[PDB]
Amino acid sequence: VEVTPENAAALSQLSEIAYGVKAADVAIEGHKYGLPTLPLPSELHHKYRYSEVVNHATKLLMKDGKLSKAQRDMAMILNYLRSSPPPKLNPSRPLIPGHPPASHLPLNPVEYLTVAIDSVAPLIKMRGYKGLAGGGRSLEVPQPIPARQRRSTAFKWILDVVNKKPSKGSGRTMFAHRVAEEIVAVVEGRSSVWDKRMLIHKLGTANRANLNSPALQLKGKRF
Amino acid sequence: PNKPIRLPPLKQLRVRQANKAEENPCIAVMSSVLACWASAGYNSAGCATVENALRACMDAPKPAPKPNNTINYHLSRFQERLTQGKSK
Amino acid sequence: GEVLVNGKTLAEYFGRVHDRESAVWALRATNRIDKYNVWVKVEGGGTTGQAEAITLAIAKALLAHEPALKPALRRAGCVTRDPRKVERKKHGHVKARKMPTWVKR
Amino acid sequence: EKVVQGALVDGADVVKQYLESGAAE
RNA sequence: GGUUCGUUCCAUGGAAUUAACGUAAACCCUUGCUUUAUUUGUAAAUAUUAUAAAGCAGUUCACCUUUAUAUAGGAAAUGAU
Ligand SMILES: [K+]
Ligand SMILES: [K+]
Ligand SMILES: [Mg+2]
Ligand SMILES: [Mg+2]
Ligand SMILES: [Mg+2]
Ligand SMILES: [Mg+2]
Repeated sequence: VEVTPENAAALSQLSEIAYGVKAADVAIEGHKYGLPTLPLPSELHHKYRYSEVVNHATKLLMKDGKLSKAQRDMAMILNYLRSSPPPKLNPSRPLIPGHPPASHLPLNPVEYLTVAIDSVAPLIKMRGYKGLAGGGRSLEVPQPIPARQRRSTAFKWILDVVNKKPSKGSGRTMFAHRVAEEIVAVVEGRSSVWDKRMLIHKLGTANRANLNSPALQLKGKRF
Repeated sequence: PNKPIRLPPLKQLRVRQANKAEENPCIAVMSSVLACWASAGYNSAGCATVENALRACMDAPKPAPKPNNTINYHLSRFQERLTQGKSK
Repeated sequence: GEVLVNGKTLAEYFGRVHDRESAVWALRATNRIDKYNVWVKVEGGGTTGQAEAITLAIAKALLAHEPALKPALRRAGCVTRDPRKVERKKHGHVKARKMPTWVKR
Repeated sequence: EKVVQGALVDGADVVKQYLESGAAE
């Protein structure tokens, strides 16, 4: 079954219009090689070409408007995660539900990063009301936070643990590999950020009753 | 039992909050999440569902506000006719 | 699909792959990199400034050949002209908006 | 020629099948 | 009493009708487009960068919602532009 032009597109199911062999009529249809199907995938917008988490985490590495450097660092992080052995999940630190098995993370470094950030990200934030808990003390009350605020707090914890670690080697991969190693320690449950996540969750459970405190509902109603 | 009194002359007859200031529909969901952590623990698996519901809150858009209630306009029309007068 | 920028190739000119993809994003979004040859001539600005300038240039030139692609270039973000510009320096300010240290006492 | 011979490489499907074929332990 | 970025606009008051200033408008730079001009700027050119005179342009249209039926508002990378 030797293929030839007169039967290539017919037997291969490829569109001759897409290849320009038999273009359309521009004077009638307006196009020459077919119209892209709408709506377009989000990744085709030049301002949203990168993943939401990757693009968000990259600009957190940026300093002094050096986005090109932070973009190469994120490329080194995803390259390190792609060459590291599959992680060993810890039952004590259950990752976000619905995540893929550990065997799939290495070849999918973007999900490796996403699963890590979305797993240690807290679910609540502690806001304080000035002078409503007693003798000048504040009334701390938990509140939920959107995704961008959850990922931002998580990845900033990771960078805080990274900057405090000592130097290991030389070259252009120092900071990149040092961050990637912390991303792996998070998925394996042996990282230090898990303590900061549980520490803020305790404050939420220890103050879940302040949502209806008498002070928060008697500001100026005791004339 | 007596009947409602006839209000005395007021400067203005109106309700403070015309539209019901409904509460954030997810502050109740968070309380459920905080309730599981107190009974089942933080890193437990039972609370794995409520957490997904909490994450579903902020990913959804905020419902738009309702049009203003015209109650105060009609209260101001019938003030003098419904009360003992209007204070100056 | 040959692209030249000021005589130099696309890789010999932009030393940042992010800028290369943005310069020919219109052709990429519509999947027509291999259908046209572009000969760009840019001037002024910087690396990213010129890259985004070529994005709009090729998009307009592309619509001259296939006018039925504007709905697609819309959702790709290659038809809009970004008017953002550096704000001038203002007297009494260290920069466009940065103010000097204010001493209360 | 490749589509007929089934030689057209697609990195997306290559990784998917490898992960679903239990070959990644 | 509503509404608006706004003493903005609408309605209304057993007292109001108007003026000035601020506000607003307009102006300068900037954005898209039209016409004019082509050296000392422009690779070429059937004129497209730049240069600079004048003019036009938006919350305009579409969609959705809309009180007292009087004055409107919302949606924001997947309506147009
Ligand atoms: K500057
Ligand atoms: K001009
Ligand atoms: Mg270097
Ligand atoms: Mg009046
Ligand atoms: Mg003014
Ligand atoms: Mg000359």
